[PDB]
Amino acid sequence: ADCGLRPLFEKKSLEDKTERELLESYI
Amino acid sequence: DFEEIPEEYL
Amino acid sequence: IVEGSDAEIGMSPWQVMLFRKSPQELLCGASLISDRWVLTAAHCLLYPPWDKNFTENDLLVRIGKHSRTRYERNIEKISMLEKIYIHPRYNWRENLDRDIALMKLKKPVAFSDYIHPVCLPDRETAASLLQAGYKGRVTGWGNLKETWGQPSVLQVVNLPIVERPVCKDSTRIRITDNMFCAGYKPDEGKRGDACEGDSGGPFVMKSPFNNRWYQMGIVSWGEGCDRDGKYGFYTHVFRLKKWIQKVIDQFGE
Ligand SMILES: *P(=O)(O)[C@@H](CCCOC)NC(=O)[C@@H]1CCCN1C(=O)[C@H](NC(=O)OCc1ccccc1)C(c1ccccc1)c1ccccc1
Repeated sequence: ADCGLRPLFEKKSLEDKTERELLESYI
Repeated sequence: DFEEIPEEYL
Repeated sequence: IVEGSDAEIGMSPWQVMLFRKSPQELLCGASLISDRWVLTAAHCLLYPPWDKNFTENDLLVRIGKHSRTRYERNIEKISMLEKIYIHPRYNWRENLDRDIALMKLKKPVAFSDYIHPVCLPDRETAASLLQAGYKGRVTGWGNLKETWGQPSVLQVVNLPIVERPVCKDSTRIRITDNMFCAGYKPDEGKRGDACEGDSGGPFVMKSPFNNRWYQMGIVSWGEGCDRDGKYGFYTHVFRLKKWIQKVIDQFGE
């Protein structure tokens, strides 16, 4: 529903320190 | 090593 | 988790600790998939070779935690189990095929900044993200080393999914389609693995299409921790989703 959207990160549009590593590996 | 938890849960 | 890092606060709000009531200790990881259902590895609850066979009353679920050992007053929520459900074709005798279980909570847990459910993948999610080289994230309070320490706080490590032939060639265990393996190769110069006590926790990925986190795997097994040329193996959540669906619509929220 709201699954998978973190209150302290996606909900406030803040990124955590290593999620960019994941997104750089996707393609 | 684990801190005591309230007895309501045990 | 070997060679990871301390989680940030609220980084993995679906993280659940399975906690043994007596003796008081960490039993495994787990994840929050709704306000009344928790996902884990079957072998956290049932594993005859080790004389493990927990009933509902033997454990508690601790949600919203960060510190491993401290009682995080006003942050964590401690929940009792209503009923445990193990996959009926879980193979504990040989290779932990279908290593998956659900636990229904006695009461709904309230969501907060620290407590929030992860998504479960649909077929397209799995097809697009479960590819060799794509990285997922594993989290847990398990051992920091194969043999020694223990962490103060939740640990995190990002690891790439490994080609199926490379997984198979690393092990003597029979690998099935219900499993996938992840970790760096020796030549890659990066390290990291799950270790004892991390089982049951989640391997998650963040879809670049909808910006949501999905739980693609469950920490299941590995030959030691962070050994060169070995890889961790995870239950493939999408392959077991029909079973998940069936128990939740027959019994749950
Ligand atoms: P979980 O209970 O935290 C998790 C540990 C994964 C992290 O890496 C160890 N799962 C396991 O420990 C499962 C539960 C049954 C044993 N099993 C294993 O993963 C076996 N691993 C093994 O014995 O490694 C030695 C070890 C492990 C941890 C710490 C120190 C030493 C695994 C296996 C055994 C033997 C050869 C290859 C693999 C296994 C897999 C499937 C069925 C049985 C045993």
